[PDB]
Amino acid sequence: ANIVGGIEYSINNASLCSVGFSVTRGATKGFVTAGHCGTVNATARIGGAVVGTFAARVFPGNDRAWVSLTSAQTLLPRVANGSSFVTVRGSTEAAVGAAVCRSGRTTGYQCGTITAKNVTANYAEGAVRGLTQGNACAGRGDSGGSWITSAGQAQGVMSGGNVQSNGNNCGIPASQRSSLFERLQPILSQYGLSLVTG
Amino acid sequence: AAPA
Repeated sequence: ANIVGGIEYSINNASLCSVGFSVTRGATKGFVTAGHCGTVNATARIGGAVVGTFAARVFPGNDRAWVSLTSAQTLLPRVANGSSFVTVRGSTEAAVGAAVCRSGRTTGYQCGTITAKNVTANYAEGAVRGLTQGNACAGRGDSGGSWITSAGQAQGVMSGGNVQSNGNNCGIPASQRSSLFERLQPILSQYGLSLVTG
Repeated sequence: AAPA
């Protein structure tokens, strides 16, 4: 499979999550995703084919993971936006007020702005601290997916939000949305990963 | 807020 940010993958033939970003760790290919998507050694599949396994994760507290892929996988510096792509150029952290888009297998590509940083989410499992909030909408299934500026700067991976009974927060005004992502920079230094850029 |  061609690894693109925002595409669906399954965990142990049950849950679905979305790919965050292609990364490497020395000669190992991988992708960053959300921690709550799977446990260590869970098998990830893309299109019914095994692509790799969860190598590490932290959830709750933080919400981060990376899946080490087999060498058959093709890592690409891109995030899906409909049939088009956004190229990943680096990971400069944008500030509050900055515009940001996110990509995932349920709501697709959605944009909004960063409204707050260092938010705590109190999920059933425990609190996850230090999340950034934006008001781009998102749905169940979008977890793990890319948050990126149109300029190509990778921001982080989808954690969660104030999802309504229809499964997303797209049907409530932007003013009332709270979609939270885990910052990419701490995930990259914690696991010694380097972002694939183009 | 919930995971996703």
